[PDB]
Amino acid sequence: LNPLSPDIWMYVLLACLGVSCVLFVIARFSPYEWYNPHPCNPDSDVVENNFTLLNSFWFGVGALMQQGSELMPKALSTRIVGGIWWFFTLIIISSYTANLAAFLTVERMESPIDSADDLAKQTKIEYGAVEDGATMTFFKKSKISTYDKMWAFMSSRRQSVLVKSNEEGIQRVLTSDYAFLMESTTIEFVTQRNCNLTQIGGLIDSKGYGVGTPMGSPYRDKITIAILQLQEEGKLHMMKEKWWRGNGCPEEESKEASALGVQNIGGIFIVLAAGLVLSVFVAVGEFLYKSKKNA
Amino acid sequence: LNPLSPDIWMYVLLACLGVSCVLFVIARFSPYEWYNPHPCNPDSDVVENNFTLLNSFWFGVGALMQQGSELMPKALSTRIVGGIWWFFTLIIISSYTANLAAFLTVERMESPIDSADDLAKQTKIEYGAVEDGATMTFFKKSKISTYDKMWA
Amino acid sequence: LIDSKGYGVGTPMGSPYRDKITIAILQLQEEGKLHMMKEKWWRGNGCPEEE
Amino acid sequence: AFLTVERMESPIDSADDLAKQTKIEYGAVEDGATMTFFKKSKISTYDKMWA
Ligand SMILES: *[C@@H]1O[C@H](CO)[C@@H](O[C@@H]2O[C@H](CO)[C@@H](O[C@@H]3O[C@H](CO)[C@@H](O)[C@H](O[C@@H]4O[C@H](CO)[C@@H](O)[C@H](O)[C@@H]4O)[C@@H]3O)[C@H](O)[C@H]2NC(C)=O)[C@H](O)[C@H]1NC(C)=O
Ligand SMILES: *[C@@H]1O[C@H](CO)[C@@H](O[C@@H]2O[C@H](CO)[C@@H](O)[C@H](O)[C@H]2NC(C)=O)[C@H](O)[C@H]1NC(C)=O
Ligand SMILES: O=S1(=O)NCN(C2CC2)c2ccc(F)cc21
Ligand SMILES: O=S1(=O)NCN(C2CC2)c2ccc(F)cc21
Ligand code: NA
Repeated sequence: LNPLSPDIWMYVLLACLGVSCVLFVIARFSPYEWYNPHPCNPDSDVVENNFTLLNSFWFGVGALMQQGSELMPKALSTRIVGGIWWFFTLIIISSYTANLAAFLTVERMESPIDSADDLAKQTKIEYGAVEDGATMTFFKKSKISTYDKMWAFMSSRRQSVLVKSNEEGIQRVLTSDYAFLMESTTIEFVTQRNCNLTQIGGLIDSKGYGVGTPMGSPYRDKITIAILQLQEEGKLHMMKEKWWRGNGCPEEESKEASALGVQNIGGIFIVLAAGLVLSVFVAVGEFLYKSKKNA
Repeated sequence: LNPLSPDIWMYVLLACLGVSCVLFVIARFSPYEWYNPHPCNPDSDVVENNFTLLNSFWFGVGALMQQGSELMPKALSTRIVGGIWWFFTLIIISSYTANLAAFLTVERMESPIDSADDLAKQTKIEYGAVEDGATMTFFKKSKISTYDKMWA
Repeated sequence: LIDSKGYGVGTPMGSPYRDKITIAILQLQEEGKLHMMKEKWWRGNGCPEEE
Repeated sequence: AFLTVERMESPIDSADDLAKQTKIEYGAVEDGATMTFFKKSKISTYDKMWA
């Protein structure tokens, strides 16, 4: 159902209903649509419009599914309606074929969550942090309204949402539906070498690792100049590029289309049987209408 | 056969033998489908169907290949089966064509390696060099960004 | 971010104030003052970018 | 084809995608620390931008 928006799925079906009603109207007072339904004998004065209310939906649906009814409109004005409804039908079906081939070769997979604000509402996706860590510390002392709601869940749930160590929580994202809160540059080491983990959102906190010196030392100042030497020359950046980068995993190259199984089309077998059961109820429905008419 | 899984090819063929055998039930059961074959002669007792057991197979097959047939059911409950089976068939064809246009637009878009940079990225391809040769000597002293990664 | 710089409160070389301000800025960080201050000043209008 | 090209393409989202497409005009402050960084840069994606 994806490659057409459900706006179009409704506007098609109203257009199938609307033109089928105009087919009923034009057929009546068009005199050339009143033919001779008795062809084997010349001039028996019987007259019939075969474009009834039932068959006009049968012409619109039979044309929408590209197969055509047995009606084949006959004068000029039901012919213009039928033909312009025909050229409507190709442009739809040749769009739905065209647009579906776009989805089957350019796959844009998008996550249900895109920031921590999306985690505030999705209770189906659970939170997670290391027990008694600085990440857990930040939400407990927080004041921002998102993080309060994010803490109030994680406070009022434990052993299902709170991990003991981050290596255990890596398994919990990997196994369960679990969104894990941890440090930033720990993630880019994990993400780079585990290519079905991703980093959604951005930096929540903003802190830094610093060279530890004892309380009062001359080595605090000289290292501070020396740290800015590696960064402005660029040596500080290239060390990051060699210790966090790993395999790389370029699955951005689109693979073969992974031939459609029951997880992909799927719902047509449901709507087929949904048409099968509904027709039997009408089959016993109009059977009582005839037995009452016969009685 | 490649753009669909073979489970689908079994299930479509079972839907052909299913929906045709359901419409044959509804054609004998619904009163409207029992019609007079002679508007040329307004008779009685010649009231018949055209949907036999072989004909109902022929409608499901003939609608499967998007060309229709010569049957075109008249009764409303038979027309509900004719409505959904047609919407069933456009989804199969326009997922056949779109997926067959996907195997042929991926395989044509891809290319074998023709540079070291295309060899730099794809870590599936195992490299190779002489242990202690001038080749791996060059990748020590190389300052090209595409080559120290190969040296990495 | 390509580069990674940082705005620092300027002190003359060897002031005793250089260390208190480092203890002063790092206090406001732990009670989240600056981020609300950043959101007080960079936020602006609605700016319909929802889009 | 119009719907498999337009879906396949994407706007720029990195400097490397900005490095290649010479249709997009760049921009920097004349005598700023930004263009100062692209002088001293040893990254292959940036001296080309400096080029
Ligand atoms: C494509 O992406 C999918 C995301 O929807 C992902 O689906 C997850 O699949 C994993 C397993 O493949 C599910 O995680 C566990 O499933 C195993 C199955 O044994 C269980 O460990 C566990 O279920 C329960 O846990 C008990 C032991 O852990 C077990 O004894 C119980 O009987 C019970 O089964 C987890 O459920 C995970 O739920 C899926 N995520 C979802 C549904 O969101 C796919 O793996 C991924 N495909 C590939 C190829 O990567
Ligand atoms: C991606 O996650 C999967 C879990 O589905 C990890 O295990 C792989 O599972 C798939 C499906 O059975 C198979 O390809 C192999 O069993 C596993 N693939 C391997 C070991 O490469 C997998 O380790 C994860 N891969 C990455 C790159 O993160
Ligand atoms: O703890 S710091 O040394 N000073 C406080 N912060 C600030 C967000 C301003 C940051 C931000 C990023 C860092 F890497 C370090 C620090
Ligand atoms: O001038 S610093 O205190 N040290 C140098 N850098 C680097 C992280 C490399 C940064 C980066 C962001 C800052 F806010 C401060 C600094
Ligand atoms: Na046709």
